[PDB]
Amino acid sequence: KHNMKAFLDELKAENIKKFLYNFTQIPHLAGTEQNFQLAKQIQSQWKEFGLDSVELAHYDVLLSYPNKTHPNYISIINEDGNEIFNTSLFEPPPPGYENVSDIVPPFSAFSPQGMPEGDLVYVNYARTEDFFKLERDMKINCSGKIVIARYGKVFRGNKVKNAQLAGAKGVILYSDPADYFAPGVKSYPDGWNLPGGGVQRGNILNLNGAGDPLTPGYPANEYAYRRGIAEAVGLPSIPVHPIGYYDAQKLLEKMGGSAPPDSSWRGSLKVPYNVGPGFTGNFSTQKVKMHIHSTNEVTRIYNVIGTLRGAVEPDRYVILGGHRDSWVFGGIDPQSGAAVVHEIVRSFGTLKKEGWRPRRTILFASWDAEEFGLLGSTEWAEENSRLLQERGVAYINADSSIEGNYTLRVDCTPLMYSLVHNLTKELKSPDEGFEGKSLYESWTKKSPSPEFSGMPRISKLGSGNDFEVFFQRLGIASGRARYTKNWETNKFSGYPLYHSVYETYELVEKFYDPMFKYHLTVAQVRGGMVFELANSIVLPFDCRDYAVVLRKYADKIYSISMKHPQEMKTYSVSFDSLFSAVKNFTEIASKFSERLQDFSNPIVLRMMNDQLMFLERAFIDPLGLPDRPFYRHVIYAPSSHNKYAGESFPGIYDALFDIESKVDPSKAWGEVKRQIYVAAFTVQAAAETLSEVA
Amino acid sequence: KHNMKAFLDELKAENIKKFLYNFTQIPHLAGTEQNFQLAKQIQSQWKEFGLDSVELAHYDVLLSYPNKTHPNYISIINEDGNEIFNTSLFEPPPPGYENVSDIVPPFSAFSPQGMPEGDLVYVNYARTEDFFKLERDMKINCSGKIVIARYGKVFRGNKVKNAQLAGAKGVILYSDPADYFAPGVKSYPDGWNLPGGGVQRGNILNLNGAGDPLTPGYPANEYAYRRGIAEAVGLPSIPVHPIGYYDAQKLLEKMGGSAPPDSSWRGSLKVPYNVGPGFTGNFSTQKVKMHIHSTNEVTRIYNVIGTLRGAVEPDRYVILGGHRDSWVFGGIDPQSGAAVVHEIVRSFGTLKKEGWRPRRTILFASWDAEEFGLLGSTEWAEENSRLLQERGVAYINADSSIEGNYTLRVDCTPLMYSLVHNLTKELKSPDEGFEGKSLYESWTKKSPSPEFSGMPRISKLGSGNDFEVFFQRLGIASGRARYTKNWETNKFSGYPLYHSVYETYELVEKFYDPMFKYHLTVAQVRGGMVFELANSIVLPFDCRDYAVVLRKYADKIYSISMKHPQEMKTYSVSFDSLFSAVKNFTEIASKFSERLQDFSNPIVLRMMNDQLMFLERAFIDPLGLPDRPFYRHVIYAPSSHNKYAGESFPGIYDALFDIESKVDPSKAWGEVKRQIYVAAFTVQAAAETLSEVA
Ligand SMILES: *[C@@H]1O[C@H](CO)[C@@H](O[C@@H]2O[C@H](CO)[C@@H](O[C@@H]3O[C@H](CO)[C@@H](O)[C@H](O[C@H]4O[C@H](CO)[C@@H](O)[C@H](O)[C@@H]4O)[C@@H]3O)[C@H](O)[C@H]2NC(C)=O)[C@H](O)[C@H]1NC(C)=O
Ligand SMILES: *[C@@H]1O[C@H](CO)[C@@H](O[C@@H]2O[C@H](CO)[C@@H](O[C@@H]3O[C@H](CO)[C@@H](O)[C@H](O[C@H]4O[C@H](CO)[C@@H](O)[C@H](O)[C@@H]4O)[C@@H]3O)[C@H](O)[C@H]2NC(C)=O)[C@H](O)[C@H]1NC(C)=O
Ligand SMILES: *[C@@H]1O[C@H](CO)[C@@H](O[C@@H]2O[C@H](CO)[C@@H](O[C@@H]3O[C@H](CO)[C@@H](O)[C@H](O)[C@@H]3O)[C@H](O)[C@H]2NC(C)=O)[C@H](O)[C@H]1NC(C)=O
Ligand SMILES: *[C@@H]1O[C@H](CO)[C@@H](O[C@@H]2O[C@H](CO)[C@@H](O[C@@H]3O[C@H](CO)[C@@H](O)[C@H](O)[C@@H]3O)[C@H](O)[C@H]2NC(C)=O)[C@H](O)[C@H]1NC(C)=O
Ligand SMILES: N[C@@H](CCC(=O)N[C@@H](COP(=O)(O)N[C@@H](CCC(=O)O)C(=O)O)C(=O)O)C(=O)O
Ligand SMILES: N[C@@H](CCC(=O)N[C@@H](COP(=O)(O)N[C@@H](CCC(=O)O)C(=O)O)C(=O)O)C(=O)O
Ligand SMILES: *[C@@H]1O[C@H](CO)[C@@H](O[C@@H]2O[C@H](CO)[C@@H](O)[C@H](O)[C@H]2NC(C)=O)[C@H](O)[C@H]1NC(C)=O
Ligand SMILES: *[C@@H]1O[C@H](CO)[C@@H](O[C@@H]2O[C@H](CO)[C@@H](O)[C@H](O)[C@H]2NC(C)=O)[C@H](O)[C@H]1NC(C)=O
Ligand SMILES: *[C@@H]1O[C@H](CO)[C@@H](O[C@@H]2O[C@H](CO)[C@@H](O)[C@H](O)[C@H]2NC(C)=O)[C@H](O)[C@H]1NC(C)=O
Ligand SMILES: *[C@@H]1O[C@H](CO)[C@@H](O[C@@H]2O[C@H](CO)[C@@H](O)[C@H](O)[C@H]2NC(C)=O)[C@H](O)[C@H]1NC(C)=O
Ligand SMILES: *[C@@H]1O[C@H](CO)[C@@H](O[C@@H]2O[C@H](CO)[C@@H](O)[C@H](O)[C@H]2NC(C)=O)[C@H](O)[C@H]1NC(C)=O
Ligand SMILES: *[C@@H]1O[C@H](CO)[C@@H](O[C@@H]2O[C@H](CO)[C@@H](O)[C@H](O)[C@H]2NC(C)=O)[C@H](O)[C@H]1NC(C)=O
Ligand SMILES: *[C@@H]1O[C@H](CO)[C@@H](O)[C@H](O)[C@H]1NC(C)=O
Ligand SMILES: *[C@@H]1O[C@H](CO)[C@@H](O)[C@H](O)[C@H]1NC(C)=O
Ligand SMILES: *[C@@H]1O[C@H](CO)[C@@H](O)[C@H](O)[C@H]1NC(C)=O
Ligand SMILES: *[C@@H]1O[C@H](CO)[C@@H](O)[C@H](O)[C@H]1NC(C)=O
Ligand SMILES: [Ca+2]
Ligand SMILES: [Ca+2]
Ligand SMILES: [Cl-]
Ligand SMILES: [Cl-]
Ligand SMILES: [Zn+2]
Ligand SMILES: [Zn+2]
Ligand SMILES: [Zn+2]
Ligand SMILES: [Zn+2]
Repeated sequence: KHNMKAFLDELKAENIKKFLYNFTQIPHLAGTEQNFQLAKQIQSQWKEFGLDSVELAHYDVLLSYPNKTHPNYISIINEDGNEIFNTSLFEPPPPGYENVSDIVPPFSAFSPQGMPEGDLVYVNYARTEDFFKLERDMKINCSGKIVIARYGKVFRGNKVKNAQLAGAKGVILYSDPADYFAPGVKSYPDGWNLPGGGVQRGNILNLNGAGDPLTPGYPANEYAYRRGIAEAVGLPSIPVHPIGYYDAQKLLEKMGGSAPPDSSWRGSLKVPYNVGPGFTGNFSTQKVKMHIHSTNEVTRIYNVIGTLRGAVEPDRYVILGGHRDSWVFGGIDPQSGAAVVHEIVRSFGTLKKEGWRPRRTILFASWDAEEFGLLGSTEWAEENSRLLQERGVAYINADSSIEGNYTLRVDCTPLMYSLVHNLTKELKSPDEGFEGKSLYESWTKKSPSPEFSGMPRISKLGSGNDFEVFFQRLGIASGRARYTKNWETNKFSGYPLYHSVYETYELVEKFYDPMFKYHLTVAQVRGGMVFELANSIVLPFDCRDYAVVLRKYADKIYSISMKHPQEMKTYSVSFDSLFSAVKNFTEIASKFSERLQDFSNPIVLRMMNDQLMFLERAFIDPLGLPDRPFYRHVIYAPSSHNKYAGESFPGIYDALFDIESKVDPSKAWGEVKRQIYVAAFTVQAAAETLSEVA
Repeated sequence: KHNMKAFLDELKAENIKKFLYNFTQIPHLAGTEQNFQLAKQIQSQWKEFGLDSVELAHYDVLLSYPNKTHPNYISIINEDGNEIFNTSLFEPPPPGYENVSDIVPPFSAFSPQGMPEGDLVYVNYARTEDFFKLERDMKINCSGKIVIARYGKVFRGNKVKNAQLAGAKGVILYSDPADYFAPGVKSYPDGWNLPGGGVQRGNILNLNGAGDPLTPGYPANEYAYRRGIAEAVGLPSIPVHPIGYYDAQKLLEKMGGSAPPDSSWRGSLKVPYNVGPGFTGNFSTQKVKMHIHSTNEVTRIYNVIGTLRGAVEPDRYVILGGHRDSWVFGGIDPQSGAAVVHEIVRSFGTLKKEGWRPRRTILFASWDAEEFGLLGSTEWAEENSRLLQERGVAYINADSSIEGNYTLRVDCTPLMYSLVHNLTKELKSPDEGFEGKSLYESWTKKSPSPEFSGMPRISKLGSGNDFEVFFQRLGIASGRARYTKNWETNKFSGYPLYHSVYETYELVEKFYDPMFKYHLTVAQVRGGMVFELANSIVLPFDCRDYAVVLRKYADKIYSISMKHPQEMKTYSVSFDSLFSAVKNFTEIASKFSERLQDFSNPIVLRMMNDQLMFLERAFIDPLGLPDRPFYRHVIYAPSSHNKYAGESFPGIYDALFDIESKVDPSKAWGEVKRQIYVAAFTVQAAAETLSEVA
């Protein structure tokens, strides 16, 4: 039989291992020859594996690279202008890789050039609330200062935006052992902790879903018109550079000015964590000087696009996509995910060679330039938006398969909750002490839902990965799954080696998943989800699960507004319409579910599958969210304070955020009411797509 | 048999006559009780006629009305401030209607209030080129002047925009007998010409597709958040009032300053048509004073929405819509169209009662507040945009069935050219001297295509009617047809009584269509088009017709750019990508047509019908056109200079328009190139929706 069980049994841990090894022997930085060579390899193998068609789709996008002959670094400089301390020019390479070429040195992609000098201010995680605390409570002014911030908690792009708006003239990012060094584990190569010389690479853009900075709206093809750099989307206006904790220590140890406001501001280094500005007493005339010479350059990138044509509905697309470009070796990010995709394609291809085809078309994608701002997936979606809008059933992401070895983590649209619960009940738990138990059981035990007993936690989608254009811009039901750490122990990284040279095949094989069983489990979840989305006669979406969460999010946003009862009275701010729309959605969804259970008629079916498919689509507002035209989903957007986190009813949330500080409360509360209207309308309009069609 | 012939034979001229009489005995001004009563009547009759469901959909939108107790008028005022001449407070009512209540006096809907005084400047038709001629060639400055303009040539809203941007402080619109009085025909009631006391009502908004001024983007429902008036879309900033030619004569006869620049500026009144500013010699101290006291008020409007559920594809909608509100009696505009819709519904209903149903769902609409800016159709489409976007096959408009008695006029998407040619070959010509000949023959003889021998003229869609939201905003294939005048004789109105109290049932019955045969022919064309769109197994769209016109429009825009060869060389402006995209569209469309001819498989069919349906949709850009976010179709938009006319490749056209006057040619030519890119991309993307889907 050709069924999901045949698909799943064909997946092998040993294949995933072989592929991960294959993909991580040299760096595959976006826009480099080696990543083009890997693209061509993946293309050839996917064809070998049996896909109907496998093409490269290329774009010429803005990327950023250090200058090979004019290295970036930071100094402490004395009154005479002698540089008395310099940060490192590279991470000491790991054992056996000390002769590997083309390791990009740590840098912040898209930093402008500059050599600003000044006094340091320490800003904790550089979150919105850290700057509130500095400026409002401590009366510390960041204007004209170089800010130093620890990585963690939020997307580093948001940190840089926040520092810019505080008037900083430069930003230094560092990894604090409080956040990147787990107690009682050794530094790489002897354990999975970040060494003092390790540094986290990463882009610092604020694209808000735009894709390539030069071509928002349109693919960056051969004849594209490009914005000038001064009009580019999302570029930071001040120099930024990342360093490890050995170097950070040397920068922080001399810090003077105000004490940290409380212990949530202290990391684990042996320094006071003084906020500054500037150094204590004897060193008060010393400054910090940055030297950034990176350049932005339009560079060719290559996605691999594989197609397995559907037997019955070839014009319905289920997409499995994840990126292939890495900062250095990408042992976890992304190749632990890409090796899984490779095995999934191989398995589907084995069935295809035996005469099977899925009901709907499956598209497989190896995205490029994800690390520079989701550029590959976003340009390809801009190119193909009309096909995706009208034909796209679902998008399943496939970045890092592991960030820990503790339990499953899934983030997806509510439309896939039921699919995920059912599939995980049919898979074996890989966990020690759950042998012979289902993945659902182990997951639910380790990561219980906060709302319901006997259910597992499933989170909303945030962003900072390649599902962003499919979900937040285009409104295609999207999901992701991976193995993760125990977030109950502490909220620190389950992979501190993230974006460092130490993130290697050996890291994975020695410390995370020596038997590749977590990778195999993740291949079964991602692969199984794609199998069911592509093969189930009725799309495996339960619209009733959206109704339950919509009520949750409405209760939540209402409770935020209710902190301001006087203003709600004064400006007649009512959530009645939103609750009414949510009630209607619940009633209509329930009736639709009954018809879906109760109808041999392929037009009714397809009509009903179209209503299922276009339901996520109905939450798209073509006017987008305020000043974020590429975030169009009215229920979910990336948090304006942290691109990685999702926010529910983002339009209302942002209108309410910090509202007591607005200088014109009438105007601010007007805008709250406007967003309530937009949300109520969109929920009601989505509900009505599920009514009888005539 | 239940076939198109049974549908068509059931339509009766005598029924259309009875319905027109019924709909035109009292005024049906938008937002008034009488128009609500007519809505309820139409709703009841449509149910009687056999529709499955007939509902009112209501909205609360900004409308505008004169003040009943503080009438609008214009004066000539002397040095002492004595008003020595006053324009009329009402049109003398026609025979037998001298006791009819609630005739709205002539006014310009949405004029602000004011009583500006000043010197007159005569600006011809107040077109873009008329203001160029005044300001650039004649050196006449309109700033602080009251402008007087003759109606004709362009939408009156554009005139007012142009006058505002010239710095006018008020606008007087008048009907010149050159444009509204055909030689050798008598004035109403003795012929169809405009009498000296007749006045053209009409809104003067510049909505650019927004719909209700207060709620752009969202339907104006019960909980809608409204903009404040100062942020409303499209309202004029200076007072405007319309007058007849008796009054115009009194205002123009004293005009001094410069002679008219040439004879294209002279109308037919016995006056010099001096441009001004101000009066000659003896009257140089006299001024013109406007008194406008109209008020804008949020008012309830009602669309009637009738549904005839499809037997096989109930989730595919073919819409027949036209408005019901009129300025006064609406003898032509809109009731000559609405009586036709009524008979069409009656006919479809007769078949339904005998057991027939169309394959796809047919929606019938009686739109309200069309005359105040397409408000009814636009709010309903904003409410239902997700259903329309994913399910809308075609929209057929049904305003005025006649504007002349000479030949057919059709404006539609190229996707319907073939349908229109085939249908009109199967209909009988109503024309004297073509008895026993087809409508195609008489039409093609009287209105030959400029490009092809033996084909009739079919024009592109402009705007200024209810298809605008369906076509230019949402991208649903749209068309319209009516009987028209001989545009070869002269380009003057074929109905000069437009929007005047004289536009009555008797006007139609006595002077246009005493046998109602032109109305019947138009019912057969509109009804037949709806029948075929709703019943043909394969959607009756020929994508190859789009390829032919795209090449025409590309040649055209290229020839406009080529007037500037030096700049094209300097800025490297190439149309290569646009022609390449048009070539690709032609090749792909041709291959698609072959498959469409060459495939018992309902999924292939429906897949192919979806490709046909979504083809018009593929020309939508979700970012819209520059500063016109509700005009999203990249091939067609209403002309920025004349809402009634369509413009092809509007984005490129507007970037090129008057480019030699731009102060920064580098920037202007950059923007031309950007629009070329957007157009090439969109054409290629549309083409790719017709490729094999996997
Ligand atoms: C959830 O679904 C329900 C349908 O079950 C839907 O209920 C609808 O609510 C609207 C808005 O409140 C109702 O609108 C009314 O319609 C009648 C005509 O049917 C009008 O006469 C009403 O207007 C009068 O009263 C107003 C309110 O006091 C006055 O402001 C106004 O000036 C008039 O005096 C009013 O417009 C509508 O009839 C129901 N539809 C039903 C019951 O079928 C509800 O809107 C949905 N929720 C959302 C958010 O869409
Ligand atoms: C109409 O359809 C045709 C398909 O029949 C389509 O042709 C495509 O044109 C593009 C853009 O010109 C071609 O792009 C090339 O692709 C190759 C790889 O296949 C690249 O090596 C090329 O880049 C090199 O050369 C460039 C041009 O001189 C340099 O600028 C560049 O730096 C590189 O050196 C180039 O990107 C594409 O291969 C064809 N596809 C085919 C033939 O299948 C055409 O684009 C369509 N028209 C529109 C408007 O879309
Ligand atoms: C996840 O698994 C659950 C449990 O199997 C699925 O729900 C079950 O779905 C079936 C098939 O539609 C339902 O059966 C129906 O029962 C009614 C009679 O009560 C009948 O009208 C139908 O003909 C049909 O037999 C079953 O009730 C339902 N069980 C529940 C809700 O407890 C669920 O659909 C799966 N989720 C997916 C596939 O996304
Ligand atoms: C308008 O009318 C014309 C003329 O009838 C329609 O074109 C005709 O459409 C038919 C049906 O598809 C074509 O027949 C096909 O012929 C080929 C063999 O050459 C064969 O492969 C098919 O099985 C089928 O019999 C016919 O060729 C075609 N005639 C033309 C183009 O001259 C046209 O489709 C109508 N337009 C509409 C309905 O929008
Ligand atoms: N362990 C790390 C975080 C690891 C993580 O959560 N990564 C994100 C982001 O993955 P990514 O690195 O592939 N995405 C890029 C680019 C994101 C963007 O530009 O939107 C990034 O975040 O730099 C994810 O897995 O989705 C830490 O604690 O700092
Ligand atoms: N005979 C007239 C023109 C008659 C005409 O072309 N009317 C247009 C506009 O029809 P309408 O009057 O129903 N549309 C309204 C509202 C249009 C708008 O607000 O976009 C208007 O033009 O005032 C059409 O039939 O589409 C004349 O020469 O001035
Ligand atoms: C990763 O695996 C691929 C596929 O087996 C290897 O590429 C092949 O290398 C052999 C021997 O050099 C060639 O003959 C083949 O033509 C290659 N095939 C393809 C499809 O490219 C590649 O060498 C492996 N890389 C590493 C680092 O082990
Ligand atoms: C990277 O830095 C190098 C080396 O400092 C730059 O090369 C210099 O550029 C100037 C003119 O711009 C020349 O006069 C120098 O002689 C060059 N120096 C050397 C050592 O080659 C180079 O411009 C930078 N590269 C990029 C891409 O910006
Ligand atoms: C940090 O790096 C800088 C730059 O390489 C060093 O300063 C340079 O030292 C050389 C050799 O002594 C001088 O000729 C250059 O003029 C200096 N450059 C600058 C920009 O000052 C500095 O010595 C290093 N400091 C430490 C402690 O290693
Ligand atoms: C237009 O026609 C309608 C429909 O026949 C007339 O309305 C009807 O009037 C009769 C007699 O007054 C009533 O008993 C019916 O209840 C009405 N029917 C409906 C559906 O409204 C209307 O009177 C006619 N109007 C004019 C001006 O002739
Ligand atoms: C229309 O005009 C009337 C009549 O001139 C306005 O009514 C007057 O309003 C003022 C205060 O605004 C009163 O003190 C006067 O006594 C009213 N005069 C009369 C004769 O009633 C009225 O405001 C206007 N209507 C609208 C809707 O604007
Ligand atoms: C034009 O209309 C105005 C306004 O009605 C007339 O001027 C008014 O005349 C009355 C009665 O004589 C005066 O008491 C008012 O004060 C005047 N109003 C204004 C605004 O001036 C005027 O007589 C009319 N002119 C003609 C030629 O009919
Ligand atoms: C911060 O610093 C600069 C002085 O260099 C000043 O212009 C700016 O307004 C200051 N802001 C506050 C809030 O003190
Ligand atoms: C793997 O699992 C063990 C057992 O809980 C744990 O102690 C170890 O830290 C895990 N490895 C990683 C990288 O999390
Ligand atoms: C037109 O008139 C006013 C003078 O009242 C002036 O301010 C404006 O700039 C003038 N424009 C031109 C082009 O002369
Ligand atoms: C009706 O047709 C006749 C014959 O051409 C023409 O003379 C007359 O002007 C037409 N009526 C109208 C209103 O156009
Ligand atoms: Ca782009
Ligand atoms: Ca609206
Ligand atoms: Cl992922
Ligand atoms: Cl029409
Ligand atoms: Zn990464
Ligand atoms: Zn990644
Ligand atoms: Zn009209
Ligand atoms: Zn009309």
